[PDB]
Amino acid sequence: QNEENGEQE
Amino acid sequence: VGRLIYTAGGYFRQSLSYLEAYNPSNGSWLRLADLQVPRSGLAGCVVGGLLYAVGGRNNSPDGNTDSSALDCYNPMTNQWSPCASMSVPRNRIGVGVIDGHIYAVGGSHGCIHHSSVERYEPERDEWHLVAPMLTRRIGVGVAVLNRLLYAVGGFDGTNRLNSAECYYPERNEWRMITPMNTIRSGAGVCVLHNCIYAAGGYDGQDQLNSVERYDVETETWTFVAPMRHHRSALGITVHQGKIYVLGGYDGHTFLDSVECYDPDSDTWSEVTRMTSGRSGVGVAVTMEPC
Repeated sequence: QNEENGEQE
Repeated sequence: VGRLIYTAGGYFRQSLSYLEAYNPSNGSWLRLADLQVPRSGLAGCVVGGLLYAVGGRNNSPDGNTDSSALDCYNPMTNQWSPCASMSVPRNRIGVGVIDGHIYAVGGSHGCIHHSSVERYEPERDEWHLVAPMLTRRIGVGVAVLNRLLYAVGGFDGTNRLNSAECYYPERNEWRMITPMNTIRSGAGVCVLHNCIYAAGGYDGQDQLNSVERYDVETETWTFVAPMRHHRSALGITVHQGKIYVLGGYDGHTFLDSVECYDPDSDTWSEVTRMTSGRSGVGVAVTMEPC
């Protein structure tokens, strides 16, 4: 999870 | 042009095509025509009564596609129309408007982080590249004050940034300004009176609730009251002398929370909830539709 925008990864 | 706060796109589980408009006079939300292609990490702005959705990425069940799209929404017809595409895809873009022209700043394409900047002429439906920033920046905050464009914070691929820079159109030239007191990528950046605010964002370790503002005259940044919620990739706009922050991600939840900052009292209040929580929206203010 990208901690800046919450998107997956 | 100023009556509704429009929020376009965003992300929750996947990129969204929602276009919804909030009416601060009566507390009402309207669902409007969906974007033709879902996107998050896009920016919104308004020129000559039209709403523009710029850049972003469609983070979808069937792939991730960075967007070079410029799409125009007409509140009078409640319809989206494609406009001329940028030179390059720009996810987590920042946008500002100077004298009727839209500036698109930084953003990412695949593993590349842009320092490039381009400017759109609505009358001519044409983009042209201008001087690039001094620094590569994605998740960059942008605002315009006194016909100067500011690029604030961001992520250069390696480090989140507290640095900021200012573009002088008559010289096609960028210059460093005083860095913020806090490293922020994905902050909300906006202008209220003589001050550039940077609210929230991500410092590399936590989503932030802190808010600082730059006085262009003193060249200093000063913290003001923090937001009630920590949030990054929030949407931000100004309406009737107040700042509104919309959604974002707090390290736990995709926020539906909308907060309003009153500079007179130096306080934040909760004003409404979006119809569903989401991050990475584009936001702007213009006339009510039909």
